[PDB]
Amino acid sequence: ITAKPAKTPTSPKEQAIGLSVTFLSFLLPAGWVLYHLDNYKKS
Amino acid sequence: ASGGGVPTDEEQATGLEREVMLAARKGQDPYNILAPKATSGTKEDPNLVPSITNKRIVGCICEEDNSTVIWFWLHKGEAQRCPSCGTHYKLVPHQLAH
Amino acid sequence: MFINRWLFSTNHKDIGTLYLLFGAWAGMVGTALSLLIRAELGQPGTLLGDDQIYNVVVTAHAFVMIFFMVMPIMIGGFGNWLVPLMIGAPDMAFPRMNNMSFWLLPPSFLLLLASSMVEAGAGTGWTVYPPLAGNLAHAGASVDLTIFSLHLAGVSSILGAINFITTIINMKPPAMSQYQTPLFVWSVMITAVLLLLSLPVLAAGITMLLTDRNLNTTFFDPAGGGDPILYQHLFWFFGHPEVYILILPGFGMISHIVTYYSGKKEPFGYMGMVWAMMSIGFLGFIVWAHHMFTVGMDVDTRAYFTSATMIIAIPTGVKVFSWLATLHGGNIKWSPAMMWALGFIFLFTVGGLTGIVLANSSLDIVLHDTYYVVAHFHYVLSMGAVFAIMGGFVHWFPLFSGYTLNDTWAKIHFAIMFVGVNMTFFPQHFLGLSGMPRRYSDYPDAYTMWNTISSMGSFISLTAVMLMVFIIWEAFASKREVLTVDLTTTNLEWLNGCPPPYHTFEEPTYVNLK
Amino acid sequence: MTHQTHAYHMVNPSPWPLTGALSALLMTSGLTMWFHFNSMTLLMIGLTTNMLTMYQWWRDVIRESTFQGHHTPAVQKGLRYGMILFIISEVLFFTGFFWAFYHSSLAPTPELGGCWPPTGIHPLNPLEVPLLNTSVLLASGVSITWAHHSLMEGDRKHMLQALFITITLGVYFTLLQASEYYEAPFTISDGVYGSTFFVATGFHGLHVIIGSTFLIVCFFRQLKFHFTSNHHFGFEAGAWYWHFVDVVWLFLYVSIYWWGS
Amino acid sequence: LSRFLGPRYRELARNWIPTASMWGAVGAVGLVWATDWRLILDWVPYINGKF
Amino acid sequence: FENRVAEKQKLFQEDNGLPVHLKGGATDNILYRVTMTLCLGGTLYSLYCLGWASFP
Amino acid sequence: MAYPMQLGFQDATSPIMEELLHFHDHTLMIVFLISSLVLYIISLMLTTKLTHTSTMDAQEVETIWTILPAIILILIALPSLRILYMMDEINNPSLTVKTMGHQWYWSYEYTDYEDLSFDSYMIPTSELKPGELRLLEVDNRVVLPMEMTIRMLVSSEDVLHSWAVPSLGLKTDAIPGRLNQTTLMSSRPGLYYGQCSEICGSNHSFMPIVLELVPLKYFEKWSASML
Amino acid sequence: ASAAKGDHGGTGARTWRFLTFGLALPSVALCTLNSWLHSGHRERPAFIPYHHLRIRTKPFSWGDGNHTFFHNPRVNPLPTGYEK
Amino acid sequence: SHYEEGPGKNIPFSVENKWRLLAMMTLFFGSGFAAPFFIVRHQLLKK
Amino acid sequence: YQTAPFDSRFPNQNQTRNCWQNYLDFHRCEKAMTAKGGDVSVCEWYRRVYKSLCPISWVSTWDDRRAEGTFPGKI
Ligand code: HEA
Ligand code: HEA
Ligand SMILES: [Cu+2]
Ligand SMILES: [Cu+2]
Ligand SMILES: [Cu+2]
Ligand SMILES: [Mg+2]
Ligand SMILES: [Zn+2]
Repeated sequence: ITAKPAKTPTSPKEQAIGLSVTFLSFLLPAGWVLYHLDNYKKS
Repeated sequence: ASGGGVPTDEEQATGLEREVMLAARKGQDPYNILAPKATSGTKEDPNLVPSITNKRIVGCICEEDNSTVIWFWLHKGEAQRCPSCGTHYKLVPHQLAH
Repeated sequence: MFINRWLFSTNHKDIGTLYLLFGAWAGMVGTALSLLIRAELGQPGTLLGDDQIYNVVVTAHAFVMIFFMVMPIMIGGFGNWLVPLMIGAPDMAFPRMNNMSFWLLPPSFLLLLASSMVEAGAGTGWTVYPPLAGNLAHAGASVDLTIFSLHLAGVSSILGAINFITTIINMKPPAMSQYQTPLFVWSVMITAVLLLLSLPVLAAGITMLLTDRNLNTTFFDPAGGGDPILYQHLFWFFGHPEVYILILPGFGMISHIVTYYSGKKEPFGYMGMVWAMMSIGFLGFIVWAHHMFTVGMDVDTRAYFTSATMIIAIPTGVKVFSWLATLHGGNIKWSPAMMWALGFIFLFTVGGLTGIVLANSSLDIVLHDTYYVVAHFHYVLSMGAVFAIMGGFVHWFPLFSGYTLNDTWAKIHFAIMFVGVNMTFFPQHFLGLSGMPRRYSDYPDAYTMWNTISSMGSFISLTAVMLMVFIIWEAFASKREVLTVDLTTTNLEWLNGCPPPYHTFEEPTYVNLK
Repeated sequence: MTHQTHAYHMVNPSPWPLTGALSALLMTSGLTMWFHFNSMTLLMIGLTTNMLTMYQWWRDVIRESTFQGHHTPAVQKGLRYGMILFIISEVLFFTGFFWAFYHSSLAPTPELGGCWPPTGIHPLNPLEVPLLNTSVLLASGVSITWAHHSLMEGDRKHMLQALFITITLGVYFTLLQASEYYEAPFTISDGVYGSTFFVATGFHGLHVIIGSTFLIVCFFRQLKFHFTSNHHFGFEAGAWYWHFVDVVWLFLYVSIYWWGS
Repeated sequence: LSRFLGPRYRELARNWIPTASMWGAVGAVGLVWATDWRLILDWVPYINGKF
Repeated sequence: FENRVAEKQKLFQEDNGLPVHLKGGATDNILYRVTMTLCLGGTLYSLYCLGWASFP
Repeated sequence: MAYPMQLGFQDATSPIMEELLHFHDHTLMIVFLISSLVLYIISLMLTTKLTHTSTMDAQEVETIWTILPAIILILIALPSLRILYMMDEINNPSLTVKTMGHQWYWSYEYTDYEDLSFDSYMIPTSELKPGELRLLEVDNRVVLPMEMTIRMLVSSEDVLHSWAVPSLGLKTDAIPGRLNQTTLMSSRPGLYYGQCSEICGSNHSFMPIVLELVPLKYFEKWSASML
Repeated sequence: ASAAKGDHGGTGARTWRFLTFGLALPSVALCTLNSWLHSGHRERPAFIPYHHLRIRTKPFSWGDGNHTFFHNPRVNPLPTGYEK
Repeated sequence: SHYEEGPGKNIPFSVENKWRLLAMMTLFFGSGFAAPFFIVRHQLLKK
Repeated sequence: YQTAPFDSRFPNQNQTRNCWQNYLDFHRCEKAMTAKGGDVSVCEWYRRVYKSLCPISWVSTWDDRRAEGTFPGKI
């Protein structure tokens, strides 16, 4: 399987950004809700 | 019993249905409903692959009981051969198309 | 335009894409739910609360992964995308109906989401057995919504089963026999038949459950002369075929992947392979009761079901050994997909071997309803069905998209997930032999070590499914277009380039009648 | 390319699948409202959009086949398979209900009186109306066959006459069955006997109505000369469905009405 | 009396049905409007001459 | 009776670039919009009911 | 009961549970054989530069790999079935106890002679006396005579429950309206713990089982002081 | 209880139309008469509050929530007893 | 068929700007993963 | 008497009928010895068995059913 070089290459910085963002979008919301569990369990 | 009154295909069939109906009675098969019968496949007696363009995918069942069909594009031009068994195939313009 | 293309489709490729999108998203929800499960069990005590909120979570986990991730992806996604391409068909037999199959899914998913919001949700287990699922122990709209979600999902799957069988049987080139179609196509044609015959019995069962709790019937209520066990028979009659319906398309993709990366033309023992799936599909219909060993049935019948269940190992064995034989003289290419294929072959073997153990009613008495059975099915599902999905996804992504994935990243992703799933489910064999029951939000102090290790592994898996999302982004961000593909002589799906045009096989395919 | 050279049908984008999917949502959640928050407005809307969808989806199919001629031989062979397969899934749907019945009647729980029919239940007499319903359904089996044969022989009037007789027998059964329900000395709520009886014979009842509106549709398509002596799948299907329906009644009769009572 | 029967007559009645059926609806609703018929006036959101 | 399938075949085979579910006129169009409207509204109404029932 | 960092089964308190341990060892020995065989073949296949991508004849080897698994399955099936019948065997019990699952507690009934019946509830982790097991201690243990064939009859008065005691190799679902039978036979005195093995609602994890086995003499005096 | 009978080897529409009016319909007439003759109106069954009958675990979604759908007061008692 | 063809055109979402895409993928998979968390929260805040 | 012995007609994991049968049997015998006198002979065996095997709640409810005359079994 061969392919042409990237029409719009993603430099390391660009990757580091997309990787960080991808992580945060998963970890934040869950972290928040989980962080306040006790408050919910106590109303 | 007795009587009549219902239309017939010959008289009420339309669209593509009618086209294959007529085409079929003339003995021709423009909409590939039948399985094409093989020739000797030699350089001089190639299998003639009709086409409505300038390339058509040919599938070659090399040996009768084979479970693997060998696939490839047949282009307009000189006869070409199945990669696994030679067997010549030559493109040809597709006549009836309505 | 967008509407006409995406909401009013009649294109096997676009409907198939719509599925993969639905399945991936549902896959996120199911992953989140699996994490709450291990979050709750990762330290002695209660994090969420009582077995109700906990079991509501366990139930949604099962429904989401089974009905909304695995089935949509394998059958609707790969099924619709690849089948027509592999047999040279312009599309499917019923393009419109095919679309309804897809659109029935989002609503079905809504009903399931709705069920866990109203009241206290459905903490019944994915088996939604009565009396717990009844209008007394589970009053309210929840279970009813769970039932309706299942009705739609079932209508969706048997409508599609009808489409695949018709297409696969009726739309191949005139000179091509059934013994000339590829294993994947056979794999979905057989899965389609299992769905057609098992799904209706489920709908018969849950409709009876629905009337029992809204129309005063007593199908499963002793008071009126009913029998809670009757539901078990009906459910499980579908319930078993259902798991084969879940692994069969995976068997097919594996056959394709192993053969391709071994540089072989065809898989070893093609007709043995067809025989194997057919046997598996059939025996799969006469063994339901192995899920009811501790229910109080006759020793004799209990003996029948352990034997009947065991003979399934033979055909499954010819498949495992055939894939090995396929690798034999091959020119192996250590691509991501091949890595997923090898993992599957081993892990699935272990998980199915572990299922032969449970096949024994005597031993199952002490193994039933414990974490041993949780280990069995996660091996065959988390590292069986799922590994096939990943191998197939990374292998065909270029065909579907036209762009390529970063292989190194793709390999990193395998490494992480391979560690994660094993660490998660391996310990669970012990917890089960040692007695830890299923569906508990907390456990006796002794089970603390393994449950801890287990929960840690689930976090590594989390890391892997996060990375994958990125891996897909990068592929689409860089845009390396596909140029050349190997072995197309024997792999039709690739002959029209990546991605194949909206309309493929406009002018048929020429196949000689020798 | 551009112009196709295969005998298949590439159906135009239709909004109907979306519309029917939305319909299913509305009817299911609507039933949930009726059952719980005592409301039918939602259930009403769903039933509505649903009929709308079926009417249109099937109207188009007629357009594409009769008016546009897309139903070539290959396309038809596929429709035959589809119908067979569908009828099959149905056969297995009813199988859940006979399983239920036999399960209960073959091993009667003590709360029933340890017998079958449970003490307190006064079963209907198979030799009365059940026997009538049986003969009615069976006769429509012979008359729908006569219809089919007239059609193939191009006998317009007779096909119409037979299709009409067939339809009225189907209606006659519906009414007769309706009265039986009303006069029955037991109800859905009368334990497992009533459950088992009313949902099996009930679902079948729904099927006779579904099969009758289908034959009605066929009737009108014929009045409008849609069918040719050789291409009338719409009728073949209507006919196959109608037979599935007699057969299910034969099992109901023998199992529930005769054996289990 | 048999003359009423006929191939055109079937088509003819088929044709005349909309015009005469429309009259019946018009005649019926209008007659309700003329006798000021009760129970349907229950069903009208606007024209309730009753308090 | 009639027999004018020939008139309809022509009407529906007419190359007006219209999709079959609209190829037949203006009523096709109103039916379509009515159906579409009821479905979307209904769907909206259903979401409201669920939001409403989610709460104690 | 189960101890920290346990790998296999809890120690057998009764003879069929012993019988099971041995059968499991047998079965496990085989899964180790096959699962290691497959892994070896796999690594073997992937470790050579030599190729043979042309066609290979199947069927021939196909018999070996179809007849072998068939023989192995008999080797497991036989022992399995024997133990299976051995469990549902013709024995004559000298006592009959009944247990009734309830939403979040079990109740026992010894009624051969007198109508003795009590409720067995889990001791809240808060009111446990030092040395007591966190989610396993019940307030009223089900006392029974060691070295004797007892007949247990399991049922429920509500949803489904499952009465299990691993050390004795027992597990029987509790289905309302049904009387499931099982033979208990400990060959040694002590305290034997078990838990509800069926999802039954909010406190499914908090409704344990504790068997206390003493000699007949002490059993009967206990029974009387119980009413 | 039969075995079969008069063979007419050639079956066309005339044969099926013959069976329709010469067999099918006449049977529907006989049975109709039979059922019209055996029209014995059974006196409403004695009421006894059996617990396995007149089940009610959730009021029906209609009326007073205690009346089954095709409720016939003459032959169907409420849980409490006959209607009136 | 006015349906465009080729890489990046056979999908229901735009792949022309990698960062707009980043946002979309983030909301898509993100909202899917967060849903269970907020449902549990919702159930914990009822009475 | 120790406890109800093994019963060949009830050889499997399910004893529901075992409990049921003996409960009937006893009450059927009882009614007869009553309406016959025959020196008011008594069928204790059946009661010993049914009391051992039948959970209390079943016996209770059945007795009540027999009281109000809504007992479904034929005695
Ligand atoms: C795709 C998923 C999948 C697959 C394929 C299977 C496959 C099998 N499973 Fe299943 N199983 C589950 C998923 C799956 N299962 C799930 C979801 C549950 C739990 C549901 C619930 O109750 O909630 C479950 C539960 C379950 C039970 C009941 C446990 C209980 O008490 O609750 C049983 C018992 O018979 C069982 C057995 C088996 C067997 C015999 C196979 C066989 O197919 C295995 C075949 C494979 C091999 C045998 C290995 C390969 C072959 C060889 C190498 C040949 C040589 C080997 C030998 C001679 C042994 N499974
Ligand atoms: C498809 C089946 C499936 C899968 C894959 C999994 C995956 C996971 N499940 Fe499982 N689980 C079930 C189905 C599944 N599960 C079922 C049926 C039950 C029974 C419920 C009951 O008892 O009623 C159960 C029960 C269950 C339990 C037992 C709870 C109890 O009984 O008390 C636990 C606990 O650890 C658990 C955990 C997990 C974990 C940690 C994962 C992790 O391995 C998850 C890892 C994440 C993934 C593998 C998903 C990533 C894949 C994708 C997102 C696809 C992406 C899309 C594209 C590439 C296009 N599950
Ligand atoms: Cu199974
Ligand atoms: Cu319990
Ligand atoms: Cu429990
Ligand atoms: Mg269980
Ligand atoms: Zn060749």
